Amino acid sequence: EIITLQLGQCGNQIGFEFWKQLCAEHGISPEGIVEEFATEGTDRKDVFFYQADDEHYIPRAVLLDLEPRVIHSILNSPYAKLYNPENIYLSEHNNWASGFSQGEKIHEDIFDIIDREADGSDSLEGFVLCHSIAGGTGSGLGSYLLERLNDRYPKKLVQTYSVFPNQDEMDVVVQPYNSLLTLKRLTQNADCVVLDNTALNRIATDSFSQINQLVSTIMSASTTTLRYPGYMNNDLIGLIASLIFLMTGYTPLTTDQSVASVRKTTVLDVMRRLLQPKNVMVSTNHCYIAILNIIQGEVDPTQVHKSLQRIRERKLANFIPWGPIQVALSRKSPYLPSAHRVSGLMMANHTSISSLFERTCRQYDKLRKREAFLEQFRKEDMFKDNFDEMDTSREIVQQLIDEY
Amino acid sequence: EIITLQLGQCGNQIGFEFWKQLCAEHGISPEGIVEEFATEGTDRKDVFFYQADDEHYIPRAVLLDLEPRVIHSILNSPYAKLYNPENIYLSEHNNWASGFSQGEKIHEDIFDIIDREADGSDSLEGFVLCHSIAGGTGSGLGSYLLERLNDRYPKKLVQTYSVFPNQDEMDVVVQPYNSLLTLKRLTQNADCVVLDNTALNRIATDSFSQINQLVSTIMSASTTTLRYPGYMNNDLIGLIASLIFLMTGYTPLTTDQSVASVRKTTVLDVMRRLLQPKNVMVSTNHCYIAILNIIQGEVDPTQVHKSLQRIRERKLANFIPWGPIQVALSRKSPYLPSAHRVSGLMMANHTSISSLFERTCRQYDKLRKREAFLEQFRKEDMFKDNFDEMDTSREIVQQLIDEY
Amino acid sequence: QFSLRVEILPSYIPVRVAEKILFVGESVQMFEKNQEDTFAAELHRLKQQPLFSLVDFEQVVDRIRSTVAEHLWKLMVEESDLLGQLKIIKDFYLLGRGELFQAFIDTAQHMLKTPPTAVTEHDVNVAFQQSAHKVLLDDDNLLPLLHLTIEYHG
Repeated sequence: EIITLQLGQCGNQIGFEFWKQLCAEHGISPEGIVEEFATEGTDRKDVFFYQADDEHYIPRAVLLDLEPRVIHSILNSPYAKLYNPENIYLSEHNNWASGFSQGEKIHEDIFDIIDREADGSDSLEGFVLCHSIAGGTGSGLGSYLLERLNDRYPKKLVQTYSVFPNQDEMDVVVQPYNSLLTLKRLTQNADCVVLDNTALNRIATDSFSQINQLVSTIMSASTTTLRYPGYMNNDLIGLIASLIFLMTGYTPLTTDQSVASVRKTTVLDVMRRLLQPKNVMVSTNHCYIAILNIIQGEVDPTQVHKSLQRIRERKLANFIPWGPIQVALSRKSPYLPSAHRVSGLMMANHTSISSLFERTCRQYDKLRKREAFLEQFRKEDMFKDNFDEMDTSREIVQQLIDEY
Repeated sequence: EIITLQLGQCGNQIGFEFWKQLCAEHGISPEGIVEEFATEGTDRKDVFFYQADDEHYIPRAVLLDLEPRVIHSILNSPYAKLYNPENIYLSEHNNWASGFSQGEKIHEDIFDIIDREADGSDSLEGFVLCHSIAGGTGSGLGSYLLERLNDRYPKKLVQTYSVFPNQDEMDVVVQPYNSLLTLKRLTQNADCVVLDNTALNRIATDSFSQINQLVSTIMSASTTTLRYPGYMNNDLIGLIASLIFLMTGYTPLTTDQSVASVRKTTVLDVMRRLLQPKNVMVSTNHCYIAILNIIQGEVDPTQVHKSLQRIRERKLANFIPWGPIQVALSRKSPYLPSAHRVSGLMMANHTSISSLFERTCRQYDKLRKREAFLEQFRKEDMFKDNFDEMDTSREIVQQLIDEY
Repeated sequence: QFSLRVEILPSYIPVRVAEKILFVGESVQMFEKNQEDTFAAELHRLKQQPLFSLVDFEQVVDRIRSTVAEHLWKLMVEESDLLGQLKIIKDFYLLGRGELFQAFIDTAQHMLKTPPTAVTEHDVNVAFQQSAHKVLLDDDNLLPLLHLTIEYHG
């Protein structure tokens, strides 16, 4: 089992479309009813859903937000009735310090909800977090929740889908501070999926609805095998151990109109495609640390071995000199059309990601020398006296970059 | 069997809606007739009702009041004909002393009615009292009746649903005196359910009709197993022995419009919910003395054992260091819809209740130093000479607080 | 009430079918269409076989067994309602209706702490009868069928 903590407008939407994808996959009706064709289903549902006496299924989700508008719109959707009104929380009434201050203020009810959800699962495995690191809501609230959660639950995993601000595009003027602080908290508490609007929209090209549909696709494909038990990799901890910051790529990212080119898609061509920098959805002979490829559809392990052999000989990849990939196979949901003969998802750890922080650090250093937009931060208690928090966070990020 | 003594406007209403709930549960028509579908009923009716030669059932209730208006309205309700006109009593023509003086004045007819009702039951078990402690009517009249009843019937139980005045809201200006005196009498004569408008309306939020509907729900759920015989806890004395001041909480306190969220409701989640201070309908490492949870609907004792084990390990509760809970199961009435898969009611004794009196004492001490609103009290005979009654009552309450 | 014999039972015949025979018959003697003649043809058929084949002896017994058992279950549940009767045993034997006993214990208490004599047997049957009426259980059925016993003088 698992819980999802989605914050800010970004996280709220991310959750909306993630649950849309899930209910599509598992044959769950918008109202929580189960379709007749899926009555005898074999798919495991406990992982993301828990059924109710009324036979309906409820997501293990909690909605958090500093503002009402987004969730109010969500509850006007056809999927509104599905969620649990008890879990959803809205502030009665764009800065990280303010977000953390509110988090300190509203500890009690949030952790009440989290405890209630936790006690309903026998074998909870970890946590899932969806949020954006730039905006005031996501950054600060995620920081506070991560801190108090790692404190509260020292034996549960914490996984996040953190969305990083666009850089080529000059959105949050105060983004460097929030990003740097959120990164501090991620290193200091997060167990383990980086995301950026820049490269994501780049691949989308070459509305937020479609972008986050792709993101939800990534999340669902990541959790597929856990959802669909097989032989190997039957747990999230198995995933994490096989890799341990990450980046992702998915081959069949094709529009509903781009099915006309039914290209004979082997496993070799897919696994190859997952390697190119173009497909890496995120934007010094930098090299890899780990690679995992989850493959959906018919697959012959002989083909997998041949592809691995050929790629190894062709040396299209580079590895650490000081240490000695993985190809897991799953089964598609029996419901969604198998427009793709075989499909592939890749999650990897690669040193080049360091550059991200070097940019943000460069951004942050490009402001701290002139004290820009610190007036609001001084208002909150945390930065009321000084900003030693900022210095510690910057040095922590520098240490991480040095370690990479 | 049992008798109900309801005083003051509060008690009169409380009784109205309590009997409404009872007749709804047992399939008793508003006029006292029995519905065709309930002809072969198995539910025990003697406990709260006695049938009549005309086949109608009459409650074992007595109406008392210093004023006519409330009961006159009651007798204009569709339920008017149900009650016994003989038992109902109305004064022909807001202070505790006046109430007790009248009680001394109208001893004869009240005890005539009580004796008549008592002699109609073979195995009367105790008494039930519903009243408010602030207003003049309820406080004084209940005091007098409790005194003369404990004197008259030294072998019957005396149970009360005492409503305490709101404190956050500044209603009876002379409330401290009436409350303190009623508490004196309760300690000195009452066998055994505290109630406050503040927290009750708080939970209602988060007219008197709905508040007292909830209160009647609490009373009926408390008396369920007695009404519906089973294996264990087949008597009120069994209830009292298993606990012995109290506070209460009920999980499925859901509006008629809030059934849309049909949440899969185990026994574990319910019994857990009954523990939180939020659900405790009333408003130094204070701890518990006793806990009882009555559960309605399908229940597996294995689930109960598992819930008890897990809660014990999670140590969500605190107990006295000097002494070594209880979970009883009942069956729902076969008539009212089972909108809840399993439901839970909790009655507990907890030391924190002491604070209540500390407030009222603080209130009373905040007046006795300046002799506020004593003019009316001096009028009555009881406080005609002095107010030693007040001093004794205050010291008794102080002794009780020290004992806690 | 019949029995079975082992000291005279054949050798090659297993006891399993012997038990099957003992039940299929007693279920008729106690019990006092087409399911009668057809089996007579089956038994007669075996008399023509020039070799006793146990593997076939059971295929005629078990069908006869399952038919009477199916016919007996039809009566033991549908016609003669067992559920109602079991519901009576759970209530009174296993203290299912405990609310009746707490009153009976409340009344018939002083008359049992004393050692038992020849008169206490009736001194309780009345108190138990006073009890069922005291819980407004009015049913002349199944009321006289319950008779408390007093193991006196041995």
